[PDB]
Amino acid sequence: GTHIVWDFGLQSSVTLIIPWISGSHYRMFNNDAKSTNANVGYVTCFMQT
Amino acid sequence: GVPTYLLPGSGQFLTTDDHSSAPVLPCFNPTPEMHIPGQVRNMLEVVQVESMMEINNTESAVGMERLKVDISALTDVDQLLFNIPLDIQLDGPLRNTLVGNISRYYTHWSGSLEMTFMFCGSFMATGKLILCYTPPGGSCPTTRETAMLGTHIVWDFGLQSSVTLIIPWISGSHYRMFNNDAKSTNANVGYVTCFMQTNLIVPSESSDTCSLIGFIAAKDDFSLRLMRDSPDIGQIDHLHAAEAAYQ
Amino acid sequence: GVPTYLLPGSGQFLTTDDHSSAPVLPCFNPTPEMHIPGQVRNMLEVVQVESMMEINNTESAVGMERLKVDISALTDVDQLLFNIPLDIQLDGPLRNTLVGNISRYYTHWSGSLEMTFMFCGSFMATGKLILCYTPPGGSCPTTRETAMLGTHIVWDFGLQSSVTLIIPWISGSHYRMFNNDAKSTNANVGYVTCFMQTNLIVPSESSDTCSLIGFIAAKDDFSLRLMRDSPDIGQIDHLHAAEAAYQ
Amino acid sequence: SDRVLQLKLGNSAIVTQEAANYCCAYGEWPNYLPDHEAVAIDKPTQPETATDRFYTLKSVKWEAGSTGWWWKLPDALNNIGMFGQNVQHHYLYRSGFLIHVQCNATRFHQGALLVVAIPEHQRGAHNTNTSPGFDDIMKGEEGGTFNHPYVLDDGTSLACATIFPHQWINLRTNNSATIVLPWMNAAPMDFPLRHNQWTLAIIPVVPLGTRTMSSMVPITVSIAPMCCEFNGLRHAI
Amino acid sequence: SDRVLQLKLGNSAIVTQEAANYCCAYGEWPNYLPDHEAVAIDKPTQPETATDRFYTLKSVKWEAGSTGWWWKLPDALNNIGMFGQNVQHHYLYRSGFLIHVQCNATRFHQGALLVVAIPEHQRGAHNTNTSPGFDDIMKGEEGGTFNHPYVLDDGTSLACATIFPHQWINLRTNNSATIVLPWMNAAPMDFPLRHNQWTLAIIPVVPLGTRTMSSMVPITVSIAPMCCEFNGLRHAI
Amino acid sequence: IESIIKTATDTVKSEINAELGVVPSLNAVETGATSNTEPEEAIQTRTVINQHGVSETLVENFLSRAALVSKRSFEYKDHTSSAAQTDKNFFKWTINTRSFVQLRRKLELFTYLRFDAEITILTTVAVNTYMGLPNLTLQAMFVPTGALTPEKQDSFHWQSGSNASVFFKISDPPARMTIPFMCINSAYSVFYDGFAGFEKSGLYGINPADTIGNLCVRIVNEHQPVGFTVTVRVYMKPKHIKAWAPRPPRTLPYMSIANANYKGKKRAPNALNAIIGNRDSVKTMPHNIV
Amino acid sequence: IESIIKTATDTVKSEINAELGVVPSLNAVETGATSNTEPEEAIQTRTVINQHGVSETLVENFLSRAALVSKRSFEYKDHTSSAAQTDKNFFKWTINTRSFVQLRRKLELFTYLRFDAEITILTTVAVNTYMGLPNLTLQAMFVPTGALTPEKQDSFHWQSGSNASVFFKISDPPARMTIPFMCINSAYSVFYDGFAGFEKSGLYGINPADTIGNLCVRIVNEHQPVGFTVTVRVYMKPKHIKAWAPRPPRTLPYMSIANANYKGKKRAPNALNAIIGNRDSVKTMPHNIV
Amino acid sequence: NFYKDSYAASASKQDFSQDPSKFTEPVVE
Amino acid sequence: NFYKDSYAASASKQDFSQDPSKFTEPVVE
Repeated sequence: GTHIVWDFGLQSSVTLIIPWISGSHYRMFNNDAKSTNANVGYVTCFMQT
Repeated sequence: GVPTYLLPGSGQFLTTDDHSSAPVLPCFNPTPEMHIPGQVRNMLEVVQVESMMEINNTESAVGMERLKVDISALTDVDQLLFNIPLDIQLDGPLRNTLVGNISRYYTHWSGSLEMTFMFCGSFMATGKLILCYTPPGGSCPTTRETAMLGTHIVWDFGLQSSVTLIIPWISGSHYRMFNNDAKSTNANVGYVTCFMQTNLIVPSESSDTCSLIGFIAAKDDFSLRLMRDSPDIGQIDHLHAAEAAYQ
Repeated sequence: GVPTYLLPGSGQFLTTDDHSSAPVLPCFNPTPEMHIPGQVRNMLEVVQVESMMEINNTESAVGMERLKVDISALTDVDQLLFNIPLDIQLDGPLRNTLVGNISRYYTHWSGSLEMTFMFCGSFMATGKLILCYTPPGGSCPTTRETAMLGTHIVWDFGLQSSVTLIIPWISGSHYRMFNNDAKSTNANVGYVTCFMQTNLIVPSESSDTCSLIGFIAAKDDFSLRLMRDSPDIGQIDHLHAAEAAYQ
Repeated sequence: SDRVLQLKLGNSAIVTQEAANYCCAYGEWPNYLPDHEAVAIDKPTQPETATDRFYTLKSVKWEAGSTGWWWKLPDALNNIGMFGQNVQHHYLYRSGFLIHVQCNATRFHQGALLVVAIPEHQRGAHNTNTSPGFDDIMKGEEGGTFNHPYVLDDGTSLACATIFPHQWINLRTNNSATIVLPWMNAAPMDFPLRHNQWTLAIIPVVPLGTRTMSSMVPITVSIAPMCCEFNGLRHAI
Repeated sequence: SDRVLQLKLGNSAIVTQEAANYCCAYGEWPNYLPDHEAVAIDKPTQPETATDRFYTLKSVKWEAGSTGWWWKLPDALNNIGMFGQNVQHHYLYRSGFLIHVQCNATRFHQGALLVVAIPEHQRGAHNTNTSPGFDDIMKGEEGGTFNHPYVLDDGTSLACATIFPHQWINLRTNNSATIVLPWMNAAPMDFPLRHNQWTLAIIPVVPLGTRTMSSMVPITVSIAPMCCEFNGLRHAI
Repeated sequence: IESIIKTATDTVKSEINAELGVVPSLNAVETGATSNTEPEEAIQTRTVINQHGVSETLVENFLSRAALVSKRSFEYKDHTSSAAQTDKNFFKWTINTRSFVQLRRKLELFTYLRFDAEITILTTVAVNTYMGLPNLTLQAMFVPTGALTPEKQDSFHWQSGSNASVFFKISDPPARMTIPFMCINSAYSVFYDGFAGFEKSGLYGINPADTIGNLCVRIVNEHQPVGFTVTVRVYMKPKHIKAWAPRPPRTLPYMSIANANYKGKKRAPNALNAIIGNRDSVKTMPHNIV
Repeated sequence: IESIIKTATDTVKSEINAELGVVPSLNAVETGATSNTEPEEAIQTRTVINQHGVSETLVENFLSRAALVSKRSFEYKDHTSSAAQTDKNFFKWTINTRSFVQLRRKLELFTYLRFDAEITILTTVAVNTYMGLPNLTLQAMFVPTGALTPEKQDSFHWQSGSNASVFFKISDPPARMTIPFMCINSAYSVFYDGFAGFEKSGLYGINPADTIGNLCVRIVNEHQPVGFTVTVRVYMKPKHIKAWAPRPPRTLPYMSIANANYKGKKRAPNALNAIIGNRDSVKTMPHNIV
Repeated sequence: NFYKDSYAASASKQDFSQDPSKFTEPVVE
Repeated sequence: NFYKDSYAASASKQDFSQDPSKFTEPVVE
């Protein structure tokens, strides 16, 4: 999926843009987190090296 | 005089050399040219004429039974009727064709092919078939699910009793070889399979078994090169009365 | 007819002759040319690419240990680290290079060379070296006093981890020969030596032994002529399965 | 539009309502011999409406174990009408041909005919090295039957016989086939009694089959000579 | 200026802060196949953002007795993502590659990596005359290990392997290397399951060494296909 | 329409085609015409600029190959006590192209041919102990069909007052001369559906216009005390070739040079009832990838 | 930038250079680029007008050398009572460039080659007592990969209806003919990292497009009463050469013609663990002037 | 061709005119 | 070259174009 590979160093920060990838225009703040109109997805971090 | 020196290859007889030689009949006047119908100036004119495949190259198919494929009504859906080996060099259904015999005088070939299938049942016989060309890499597809994922044509029987399955030139480089290894990556063409798209439905007074005739030609992007002798003829002895030519 | 006469050299087969010969396949149409990356039109393009010297061509240096020179901290000043035999024809550190292998297909050579040395210690490792090229005539210089009187470069380690020692074309006439006499006045190039200019000073958490990798290429004033066979390959028997080509 | 066809030659005419597009052999149409290709210097007779007209041969019965039929031209016409009288009284002939082959059945019948006109069909005999004799070749009006039609009785192949000017009679589609033949010879004119130039072959590639009542299905051949010239007038042999 | 680099392909991006100037192989950049060099006549699929994106292989541990690692392309990617699905469903492929190799350590570590992309690396086996079999060549995603990296496992020389498109990861200087590979074949397209065209080799010319604490140093390979075309659509094998 | 074709035809890109009334894939085989369905009309194509030359399938290149037409070993010795059927230092050959089957099947792909024949004669010699190979002089005299062929080595027909002879040695390059297009017709009849004479007991299939003549070849030398086996091979290259009305290729083996008789092989391939070798079923694929 | 180079480059005079910020001798090997340091930038030079032509290192001149590719001695005698593996007055040869190692190592300096092959055939003969050397006629027929090779000396595949044969004698100059660029690809694959077929039991490293064909060579003569040893050598000269992607030269000895397998020599030079022969230390100079 | 007869010349391999439609489309419409 | 095929010609030894920078400077800046 959408990712960024980040090397530590002189610039100590990256930005992971989470793009607006949705069916229609808006998402709801529903209490059902697993709904198709409310779930955004997941952000995970791994060791690249 | 002119100082000359002989090169390597002097005095040899190459059978493909192109030189002028001595006329044996000086001031001979040949017969005047007459217009004769059907002049061939390039053998790719002949290769573009369709000719019958022997898809029924099986035992108990004797002579002209080999030129037609008998289809019948089926009680199961999506069934394989026949498949055609596209191996031209090895002895398959494409060898004794105009595109097959002229190409076996050559080693390399290129370009598209067209398979034509004429339905030769009654007028009352109806049906739909799917004619699938599969590019190489895997096995020959046995189910219709697997086979229709490639190049195909769906054919309804009727007033026009023939379709063309264009077999497109889908190859890595420009040419393919007529290698004896049919499974090589530079010689394998792929597979052509036919399935029932629906079924052959005939009435009670029509014959319940109908026939297809398969044709194949080459298109005008077709090409041949690297001329070799044909495997399709040979001899181990002299022909009869060939000694009488010396008597 | 034309009065001719044959010269000496008629009917010979010189293997370097340049003539036209009979085509074995008339009207053959070759495969169309495609753009392929990395075309070589002159072998002096290849000779200008740097490639690793085996300066550590010693016993107990096994395989890739031969491609690097280990330097350490020293307690005496001005010490010799390594020297490089510039004998390309005889088997030294320059033989298995791109400049070394292509030149052994030739007898005469000319032009400048460049030696590149990459320091492969830690970032915390500091040091200064002096890389001295000595023109021929005497012995190889063992002390730094003697060696620095010739062509040299003094190199500080740091953000740019490589220097180039240009070995200039300093010769009597235009070319040098790849003679088996390394000590000849028309074949000897000279010597390259390396000394500690100061010392290798590392901290306690860095590795106390650091490595150099030596590269060599040719410049664009480099030249080669008088082509000969290479000493770098040979055979006394047939290769395996070479009899199977006749079966 | 290409299924109805009327072929009017002389006092003869053939209408057909299930045709294909007709075949002109090698893209050529019959003509008379021009002056720059003429050889025989005497003035030829051109009996136009008397000989350029359809002649209908005897119908052959189309059965289950049929192998095929062949007629050699002009041998199938050398005894019929005023074409045959001009053949017997002259030494040289030159003509094209318009072959129309008729075969119809019901919409419950199946079968396919390869109707092919073969130039210079030198026949071969099977399982012997003696050449075919005069009576095995010159069958006349009745024509012959293919012994081994799968090889066209000459060691060649029926599968590649579509290189020759041909049509099909597929009973699903059409009931007639028409081939227009030009003069096909290395010679301008020819002796018609010892040389045949076109062989009309009619071959059951798909055999006749039905499950309705079994009527007789025949195959009828109507051949019209086209642009007949005749040189070398003498007595009839 | 040539040390920071961001490589954005598809939905993927790699930033690096200690780079060298990246390598374009033979001065060439990947493109699609033009019409004057095309062979296969069917319309190719160009799944642009779905396949032209970085794919990260499994990291390998960089040790004291390491000889080296190799991945063959496209064999290292024939089962990954939508590149692998387009490979399995099509007969022909054509793509370039953007290889990014990651390896970092502290400023007390030393070591040099020859990161070299070898075109048509036909391997050889040692001390035998039997050719390398299918399982010895087609290692897939995991890749292989060099048996004798001093001769590049083919009788040639590691010293002259800088004639090939390469970079170095010298831990003193940089922590990444980037090679941009074009299509490298005598053929316009190719069958991806039986032919590998680029071998990425990663070789310890100077081994890993330090005297500080011994962390695991891995080497990670991110490979982006570039300008993928696919012809010959069929089922997956 | 007649046009000049030097390379194979290009491919145009095509798109989705969903139009009523237009069925390019449906054809009528009953008309006798070959399908006109383009690859652009059956599947969706790209633009391909096709640069493949078509010059090796030219009928000139397909037929101008020097092929063997004759081959005789004959004993070169003293023949005063030999049989009546032996070749006494000479042979005659009625020239045909139907004895060796590679050239025969290739020429019989056409009904009519008009070509000039380029004849190459290759003589080789073997000692019939070994003492060396003599450089013998041979005479190949071209006797037309209608003249008298010699009956001896030293007969007086070999003086060749008007017959064209070539005198050549074994150590030379092979003797080469061009025979013109010598038919009384405008083309040779490769196949002749007819009889050669006006009586009904003629030969079928042999047009007398097609026969070039005789090729009488002797050794001009008198005999040595030892004998030799002299093999003469004749090679014909057609040139300046026009071809008409192409034919189905012969599938069965030839039986004779005089006719198109057929037996076929005993089993498939190239049998009388099975030209292609058999497989198990019509849905059996022989070379299937496993 | 691509330019035309006919001679080696000149040298410009330089002076004392003591400028901050400009370090032409410092380089970055990590980028993968070769050093750009000029001799004018490292030491102080003079002006040298360099007239040394670069035309002998052209890839055409480096590769257009006629090199041996094939060599067979075969016994020329009566072979009615010989073994099954012997050459009975003929041999076949699958054409490769990988049997003799001088041409092999030179061609394997590149990944792709596009060239026309100029083939020279040199036949020599020895008496197998001595009575003289016969002027034998040989036939070298070029059989492509896909056709049938002969199984006898007097087989009927030698008539060469379409296969290109050359007929040549021993006393002649050597037979020479040009083979074109015959690959189905745009270049030959000198190295092929792949498998030849679609099943997994193919051959590794042998692209079938690279193979030219077969070279069947017989003696046209019948046997003499004595035997002879006929040695046929084939020489290939590449011409009209384009070359791509140069490679490291092979250092270890070749083991087979079918693969790039390596053993190395037992000790240095050209051993598996030591390509260059050893010296005593890194500060030992072997050819030192005393 | 220094010979006086025109049939003595070498093979004429430059006849690139085709007409496939006399064999593939021999129909009248 | 009296032969009709263009590959029959002698060796073409006049191609003096070079580009060493595709092997010596393959970097993008």
